[PDB]
Amino acid sequence: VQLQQSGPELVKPGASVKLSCKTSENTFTEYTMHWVKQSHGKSLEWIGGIDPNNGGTNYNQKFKGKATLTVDKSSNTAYMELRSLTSEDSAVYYCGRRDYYALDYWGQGTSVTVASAKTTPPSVYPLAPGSAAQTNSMVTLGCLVKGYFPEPVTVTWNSGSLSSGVHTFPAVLQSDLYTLSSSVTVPSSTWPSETVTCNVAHPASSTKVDKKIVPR
Amino acid sequence: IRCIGVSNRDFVEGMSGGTWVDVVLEHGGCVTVMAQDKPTVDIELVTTTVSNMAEVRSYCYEASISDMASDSRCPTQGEAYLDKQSDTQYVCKRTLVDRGWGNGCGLFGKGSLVTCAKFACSKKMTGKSIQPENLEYRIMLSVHNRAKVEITPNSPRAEATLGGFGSLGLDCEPRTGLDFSDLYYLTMNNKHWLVHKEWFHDIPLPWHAGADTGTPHWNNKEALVEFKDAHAKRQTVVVLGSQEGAVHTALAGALEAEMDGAKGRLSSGHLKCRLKMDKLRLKGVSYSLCTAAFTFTKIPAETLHGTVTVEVQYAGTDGPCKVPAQMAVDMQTLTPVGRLITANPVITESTENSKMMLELDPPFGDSYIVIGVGEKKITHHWHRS
Amino acid sequence: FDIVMTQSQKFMSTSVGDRVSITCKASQHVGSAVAWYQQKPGQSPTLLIHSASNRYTGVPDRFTGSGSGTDFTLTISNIQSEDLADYFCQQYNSYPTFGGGTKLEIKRADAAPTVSIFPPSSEQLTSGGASVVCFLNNFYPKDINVKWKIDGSERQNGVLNSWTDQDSKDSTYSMSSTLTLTKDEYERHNSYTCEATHKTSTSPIVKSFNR
Repeated sequence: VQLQQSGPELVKPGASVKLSCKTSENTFTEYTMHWVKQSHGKSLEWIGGIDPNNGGTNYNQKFKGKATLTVDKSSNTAYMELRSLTSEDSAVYYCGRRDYYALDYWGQGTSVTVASAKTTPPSVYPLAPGSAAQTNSMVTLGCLVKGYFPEPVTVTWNSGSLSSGVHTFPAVLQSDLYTLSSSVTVPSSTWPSETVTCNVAHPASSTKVDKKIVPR
Repeated sequence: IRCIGVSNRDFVEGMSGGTWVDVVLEHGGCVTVMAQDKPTVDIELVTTTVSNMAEVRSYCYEASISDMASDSRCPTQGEAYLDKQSDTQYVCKRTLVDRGWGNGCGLFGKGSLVTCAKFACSKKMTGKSIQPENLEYRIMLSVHNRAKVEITPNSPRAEATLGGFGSLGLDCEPRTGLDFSDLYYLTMNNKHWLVHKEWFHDIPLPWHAGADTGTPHWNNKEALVEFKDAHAKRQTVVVLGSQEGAVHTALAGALEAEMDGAKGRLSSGHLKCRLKMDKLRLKGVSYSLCTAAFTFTKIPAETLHGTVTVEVQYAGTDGPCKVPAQMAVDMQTLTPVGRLITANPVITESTENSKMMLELDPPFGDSYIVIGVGEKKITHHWHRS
Repeated sequence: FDIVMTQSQKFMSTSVGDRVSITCKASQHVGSAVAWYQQKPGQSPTLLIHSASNRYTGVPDRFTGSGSGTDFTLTISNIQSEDLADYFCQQYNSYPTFGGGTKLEIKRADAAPTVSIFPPSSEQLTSGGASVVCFLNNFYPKDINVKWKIDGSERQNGVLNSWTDQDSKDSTYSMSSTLTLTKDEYERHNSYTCEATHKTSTSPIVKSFNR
């Protein structure tokens, strides 16, 4: 990933938003930057492109007026500005770079949520086994991310150290509140006899939180 | 005998003693100009030439295609340009092409493209002009032997000598005579033509001005060069093949011309002349009159101009002698009425039975032609109109 | 104009070591200006094949592109677990257009769910909230029924179910259930249970806890 995109956005319907993408760790200005919308139903869609030299744009007719691509040469930072947004503008916006062929390199994308609703931070709860552990040769711990808005949230385990038997379930909206959980599988010898921490982050509401799993 | 079977003739008369006649002269004709106590004379304008014909133009009818390029740009990248664009030996064609991630461009749109090629000429045909300075008239003068002269507008004075008849002087040129102000001498391969100026100036082929020297500079080179179907960076160039037949079909009419060699002959004339024949001397009015007899070896036939040709045969050692030949209505006796076209005729072969032709101009109505004198003389009746 | 790229297969199934051939049909002639894209769930798309049959760097020869004119086929041989993703086509002859997408599902053995149940955290009850969580990790097939029992009696309301995508290793399905209740309502009972019925067992796999 030679492309760093901006974080997610929450935008009130009507408002405009400017997304960013950055590149280039060497002097090679002969490439192009393009933008791709991924709406739900995982359907891809080309929005437009731009040469970071002369600034030559090129928009998809569908996005004429809606999108405006601008480039910052020296910083190697491409920008895409949307305007007068609706709920059908709410989607994942990827940025891509062409060096030789088609879409050669993709960013992780910027989740754009266009809605008139307050940004709510997630409640985080540890999930240890309950009454009578009944210790098998293995054990499973959980991390509960409840009642937040909006998506996305990132959940890892022990800052990434644990990343084998790990499952992050898709979020489920309920009464304008997203909620998800995450399971992790580890050997019984190393729990509770060790430290297991889940890392929850919610960029939309500026949030880092790490609850550890504890029996009691 | 001259002007015997020639169609376009003109038996124009003359003054006796005063040596000035109006002599129009056409290509492939005759002007039987008789005179006084001088031999009758035939002036015929046979040739009309033109040397030093300067080239006005040259059209290429078979072209050769040489080294070619193709400069292309991406959209929003400006216009393209090749090395030999300003090069006058090159023909070029700019266009806009589909550009995208397929060809080798980051952006989609219409990118610039310019294609050039070097022009050569395999076969060209040439149009040359006709100046009155060029023109030159070769003219024949016969006793009605025959000397030939040449009048160049730069030297309109000539003098021919004919046997024991002395000499004929000649002075002509009517400024711009049959003036070819228009009319081009168009030589193709090796076949020639006389075409009209306008038709020549409007020919759908490449062309340059004068001669050559160091590579001409054809204009309208895209008459034989077609730029076909671009791609992104490659647009094709094609020559149209030889165009000899295409010209042949268009030139099925134009008054063809012949030449030899580099001097071009044209079938046209007109030339006003004023000649002098003081140094003309019959031959010998010292010949003695023919004493023997004759014979109508050919029956006295009429010309188309009204004169009569008559053929005799002389049985006598006497020759060279003067032929007694006249016409009469009286017949008794015995003055002449009409005139001789073949004035003061003479048998010159010595022995033996020597033939001779004569042309005479009979009076209107009945008359009798007389060949010989007194006893054993020939007579023949003849009516006129 | 715009150029429709059509993939008739919304979904497509296979097992490990088999071969699959996804078909992309361009409505108009695009020559060899076609690319393919793999996108694993959660990750961003990646270039696989370009030029219509030439594969991109890193890509194993298991992935073979082909086709010209209007029809292009992406063929994956010796399919592995990690191959599960969405596969997209894309013409770049004219204005870029993508295919609808084709999800590659993997089929395998039938496996039992690893059920795990946890009471509401002490931190949560302090806020009047109480959610009981029931995990069911790595079963097969996907279809699975889970029933919440509080003191014997079923509870159909206050439950949230979420299924993960098919895993990149075992290619199984881990699903999650979450019975959300008030601290008051929660404390009025003692037993708590989740009943997981599945094809791998005639009797429901049952996990519980008390107070």
